[PDB]
Amino acid sequence: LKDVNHIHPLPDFVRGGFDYVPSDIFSGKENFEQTLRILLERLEFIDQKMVELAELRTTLNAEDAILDEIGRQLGIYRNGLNDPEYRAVIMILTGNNSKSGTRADIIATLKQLFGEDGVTTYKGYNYRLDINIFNTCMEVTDILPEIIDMLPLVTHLRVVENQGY
Amino acid sequence: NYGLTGSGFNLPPMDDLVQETKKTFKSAFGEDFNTESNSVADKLIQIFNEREYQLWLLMGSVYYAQTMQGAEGIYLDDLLGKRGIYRLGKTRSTGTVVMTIDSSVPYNMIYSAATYTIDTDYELSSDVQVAGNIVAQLIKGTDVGTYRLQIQNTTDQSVKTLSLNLTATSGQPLITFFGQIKDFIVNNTILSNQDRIWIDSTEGALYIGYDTNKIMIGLSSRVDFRTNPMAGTRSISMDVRSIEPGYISRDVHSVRSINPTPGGFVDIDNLSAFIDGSDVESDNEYRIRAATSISEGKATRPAILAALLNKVEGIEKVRIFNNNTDKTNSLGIPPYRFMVVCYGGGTAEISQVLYDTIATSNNTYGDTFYDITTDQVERIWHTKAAARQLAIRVRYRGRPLSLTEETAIANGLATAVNGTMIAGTLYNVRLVGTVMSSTSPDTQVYVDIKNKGQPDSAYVNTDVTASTTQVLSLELEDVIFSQI
Amino acid sequence: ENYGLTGSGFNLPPMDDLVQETKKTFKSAFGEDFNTESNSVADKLIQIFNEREYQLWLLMGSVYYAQTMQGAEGIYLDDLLGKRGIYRLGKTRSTGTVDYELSSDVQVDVRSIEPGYIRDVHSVFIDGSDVESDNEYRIRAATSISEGKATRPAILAALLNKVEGIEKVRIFNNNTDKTNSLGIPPYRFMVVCYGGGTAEISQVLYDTIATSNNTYGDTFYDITTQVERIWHTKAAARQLAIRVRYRGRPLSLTEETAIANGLATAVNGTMIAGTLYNVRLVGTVMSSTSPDRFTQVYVDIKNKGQPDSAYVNTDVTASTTQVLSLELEDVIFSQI
Amino acid sequence: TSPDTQVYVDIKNKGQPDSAYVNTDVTASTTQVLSLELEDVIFSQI
Amino acid sequence: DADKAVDQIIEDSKRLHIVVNGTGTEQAVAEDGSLLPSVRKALIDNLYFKTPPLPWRNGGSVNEFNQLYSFTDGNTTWWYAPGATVSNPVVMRDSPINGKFKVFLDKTNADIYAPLNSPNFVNPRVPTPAPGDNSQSIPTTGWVQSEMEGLED
Amino acid sequence: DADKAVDQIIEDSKRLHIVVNGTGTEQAVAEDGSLLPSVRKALIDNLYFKTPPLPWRNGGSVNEFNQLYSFTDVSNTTWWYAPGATVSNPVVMRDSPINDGKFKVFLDKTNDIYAPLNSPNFVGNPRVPTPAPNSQSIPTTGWVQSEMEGLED
Amino acid sequence: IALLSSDADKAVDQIIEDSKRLHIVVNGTGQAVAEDGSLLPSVRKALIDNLYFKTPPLPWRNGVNEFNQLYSFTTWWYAPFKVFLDKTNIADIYAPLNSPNFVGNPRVPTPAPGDNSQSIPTTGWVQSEMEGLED
Repeated sequence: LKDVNHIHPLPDFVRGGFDYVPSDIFSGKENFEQTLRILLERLEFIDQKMVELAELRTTLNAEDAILDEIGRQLGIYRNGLNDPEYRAVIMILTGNNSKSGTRADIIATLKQLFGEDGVTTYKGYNYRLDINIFNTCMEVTDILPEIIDMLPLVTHLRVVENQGY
Repeated sequence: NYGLTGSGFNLPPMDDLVQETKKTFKSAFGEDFNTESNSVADKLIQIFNEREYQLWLLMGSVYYAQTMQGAEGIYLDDLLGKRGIYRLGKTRSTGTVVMTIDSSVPYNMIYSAATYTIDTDYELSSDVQVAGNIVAQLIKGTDVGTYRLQIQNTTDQSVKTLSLNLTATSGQPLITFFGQIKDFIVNNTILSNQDRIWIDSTEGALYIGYDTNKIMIGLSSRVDFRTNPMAGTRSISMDVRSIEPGYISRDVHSVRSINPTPGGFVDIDNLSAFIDGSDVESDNEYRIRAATSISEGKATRPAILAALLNKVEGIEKVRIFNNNTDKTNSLGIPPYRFMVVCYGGGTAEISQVLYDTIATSNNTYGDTFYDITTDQVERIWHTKAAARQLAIRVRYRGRPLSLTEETAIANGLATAVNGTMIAGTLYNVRLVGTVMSSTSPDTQVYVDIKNKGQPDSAYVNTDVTASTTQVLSLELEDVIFSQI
Repeated sequence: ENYGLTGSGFNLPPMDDLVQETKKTFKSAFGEDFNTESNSVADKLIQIFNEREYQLWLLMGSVYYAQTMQGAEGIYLDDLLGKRGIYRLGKTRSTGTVDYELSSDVQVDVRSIEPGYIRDVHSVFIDGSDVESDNEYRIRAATSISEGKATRPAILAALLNKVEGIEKVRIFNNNTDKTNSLGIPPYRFMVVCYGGGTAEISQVLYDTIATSNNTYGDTFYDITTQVERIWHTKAAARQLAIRVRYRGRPLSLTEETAIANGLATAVNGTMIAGTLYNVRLVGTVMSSTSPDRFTQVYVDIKNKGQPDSAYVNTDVTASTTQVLSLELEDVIFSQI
Repeated sequence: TSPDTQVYVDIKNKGQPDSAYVNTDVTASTTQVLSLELEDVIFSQI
Repeated sequence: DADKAVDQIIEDSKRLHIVVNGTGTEQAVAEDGSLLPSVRKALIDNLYFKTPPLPWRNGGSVNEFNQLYSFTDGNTTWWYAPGATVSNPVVMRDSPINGKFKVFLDKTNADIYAPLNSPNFVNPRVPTPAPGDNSQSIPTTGWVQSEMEGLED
Repeated sequence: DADKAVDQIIEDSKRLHIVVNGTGTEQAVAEDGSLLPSVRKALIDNLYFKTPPLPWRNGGSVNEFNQLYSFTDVSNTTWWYAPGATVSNPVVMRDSPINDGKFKVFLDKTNDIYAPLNSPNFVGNPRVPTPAPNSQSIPTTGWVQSEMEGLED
Repeated sequence: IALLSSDADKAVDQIIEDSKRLHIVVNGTGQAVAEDGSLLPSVRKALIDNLYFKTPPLPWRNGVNEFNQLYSFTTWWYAPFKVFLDKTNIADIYAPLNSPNFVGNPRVPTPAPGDNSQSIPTTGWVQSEMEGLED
């Protein structure tokens, strides 16, 4: 019924405070109101930017100019990656820390990179595993090094990518 | 003082800000400036001041958003997202139910999955066939003629048949007929089943999958079994899930109805608490799950060993073998496939547990298989150990043991049922110790062991070892005593 | 719009500007003919409110800077790395061998009684370790921790946290049908470590590898739960020597220590069977001290004991079972 | 840049042919001063 | 593809914004070579005003694009300033004869445009004629120098 | 199936584009079949269509508020319009508007096409009588050459 | 892929308000507010506030209290005296700024010495200019 995240722009900030004019003594004088409005409306701008200072620092929306700072703390350097996929690698490596490389587990990680039906996985008798891609939205060669990391120590892997079925 | 300090972020009250700004105004226009109550400057400054209180509070809230404590909502995910843990969404309750069916319902009839609802919010998990899902049976009173009995072996896959005649409808002949049926069933499945079937001679009825108080507790696993004259009342086990995801819970004996009543229906009830569904995951249990992730082990030999023993309604014993060098090795195994041996774990329920295996580890060897949907569907393999019963003879010198005093000794040899697959060695010295332990203290004692059915010449003292896929077994009635 | 977080950084408006547009907009509501010059009553009022408002911008900038890695100091440093799930150490105690007390009962080891810094010489032990300072605290944060298993990062993470005395580790993989260039048998992988025990790492490895003993190495040690064995290797086996030549203003004596110790970190941090790049070594010297102190720089590398003629400037690597190491009594400074 | 094999720098006066690239340091004239424009930087992979 | 459709949308949006708002002394630029007038133009462009003339005042500031102000010296003329708004006011100076102010038209007013016969001007300009023209067209100051240049050499 | 939305967006953009840039007049067609007017069509209302006003009559009626009518007195010519004129309420015609306050006179805006006395910026080919071979008069191209023509020698 | 639309809305909404203002102005009743805060009257309102003269002219007497009542003499007159309806054209006496043909004695202010621009030179400026090269 209520949002748990209380960090939001204050609703109707301006009309508040004006509500504290005692008994409409000054209201309708058009000389005191403008003086008060001019000062209060400055806080509006500062109040608004208080959110982006917290909202924009999250990894989901962080821009490349500062996303590097988030990656730097985790040891994931930009190298030659671009912004749209640099976000992906950060997620992939971080998610690897609570993984076991099971068949059900592997499907889950690939799920975040190719939608619901964009990926499928065949399995083979002698350590063979196969990955199929149908709806890639980013160039895969630069993402490939991580795709190896979350697999068992002895996996034998093939990678094939195509658009659609 | 109240801003950023060496010990975190603080909060200023309103009055301190009011006094500070009033002092600033005083300095602006000398000590004579009025700033209390009646001043227009007072009404402007006080109104102006309260707003920055909100700004300070919001700023203080922002700072803690990036700390182990204070994170909430969306910001909480980023903090724990660094450690690869994500909230769980809407979930659907899962569980199993049983229902008794009239004697007349044919075996081959199959219930349509999409034409029934257990109760206001439960439906069949999938299609269900009566055959192969019998869990308990009750036979009583009204049943002369010729009867056929069928059963699928739980280790092999060969159907077995038995032929009998019910020359009498009561008395010792009926008792003997029931005993013959009991012997027929116990020779297959698992020995634990025999503990849960008996005959109430006082009423001349046979109970399958009940307790001494006449409560249906079910057999050790779903099976198939038939009688050409379809007598008594049969019970089956179904799998049930909720219609829409959310929060819902049911107790051990809650489910009580089905909206579209199928012909021949008798009753329906629960056996154990359902895995209740949940709403959107909250912060508290999110932190709790993040805290207890240490024990979450998978895809390792100790992990797979532990998981099986704690996720199956049975699985008394388990053992694994490895062959990973270019060849089939002595034991018949493909070059790069694991081997898993279990006891009393069923087929489908245990198969689902095997999804903890390391990805790309082929495993998949054994005598029995099953298919599981991931989406794609894949097949897994395993085997069930073939029990081998022993015959034990005890000889001693001393006072004659009295009837009902041999019960302690007989049950004392229950340790013989605790041998492990392959690596099971009796160590007859251990048996001598046990037989001399489960009794009052106090001359001579010996133990002889042989396979069932062999002549008396087969008795020996050397220890016995289980085969590759065999496991030791023993029955109470297969113990004898001799005085010397 | 040019104020606050902007992706390229954080921008803070100075005191003067905020007054400028405040007066401008304030003037817009009453026309040009409105006194706002110095010492005017209206101007005096404006200054008071803007100064109170200005602190808000300064506070925001401090909060952002306080939470960045570069600006982390004191307690604020603890919070930032605390977000990663690790915390600084405390008063640590010495360990000895048969003020002090026995660590456990003995029959046919040694633990210090005092809580911290500390009777520590041969034939009369780990000394010091009072408080774990920020510099090494930053270093200790370089590691990673996870609960995963059966994957390459998982193996590395577990070993560095459980195996006592472990200092470095690397893993080589041969996931193919035929033996690799390193002779690894097909469908097997090798683990090489430096330091640590032998019958303990095997225990740790067993709990974290998949249920398929694909290990291979020089030495083995059997374990049971059924019995199997685990393989591994040990490398050690190298110490280096360095000389540096430069032109300009001599570096006294203190700077050489600052230069010398700084180099030891970069060389030491190299991976097992890694490679050293002459360019990287030069870069460290340009960064371990203030720029604008040299016009030319060269570095020469040779193994200990080798003749002076053996100095070379080309990049150097190490074999599979070799680990690069550097120490003092090295780093010969000179002016060209 | 973020940390991390080989790097070289070549400098020449504007308009000269590519043969003018060198590594020796340059010195300003009596009344000349160095200058550089952002668009006058190129990169090559090796 | 679709990006170009979106580009069309956004350019159309900014054009429409300027056209609806405009500035009185402003006209928008269509995608083709033609230019689009603003509403503040079209209103005053054809003819429209607020009837009651208001007196001129040296200390006054105008903020309305469609009102007439009666200047006087009793030579009375009515003036307006299209580029006047509340957001961009204009100051009534000592006299309007000196920017954004324009005088209301009369068949007497005419009376500021150069008559065909012997008019006196106060920095007129004309296109530069081609060199060597001997006609009665009017030369420019540069044209004179451009031709005197050949003379010197 | 977002291709379906992208489709409709694609031609909605084109409809909007033609509406904004509908030359002087374009009639964009919506999916409902109704007809949307270009901006410049919507601007006819202010444009006050001064085609040659329909000659004044007695009898008949005026249907368009902004249309002008031509009338001549016994002596002058004037153009008249009845702002109250509307469909379903046409203004009945009359002998003369001078006592028909339904009607009101109209003037001409274009002075625009004439050079102001102050720093006009001429275009094309201005000409003046060749001044006397001087002082303050504007010289001609030939006048200058003729003046210099004797000097080269 | 086409999620650049995250910028399209800031224009789509804006054109919505612009269309709204268009509608109120064109189809209003005897106003509209721009982003600058200034007012735009609707046509059915603009038709009311504009200058209307009293249609019946009065005989002249050279006597004087209204700027909106006409007077007749012999031509129509009004007091802002200024005539209102004479019978002479304007295009016949006032030179168009494009391709004019002046007659008589046109004059301009003499430019500064040495100007090389598009301004107009004067006969007494060029004649002065000639002597410099003569020397």
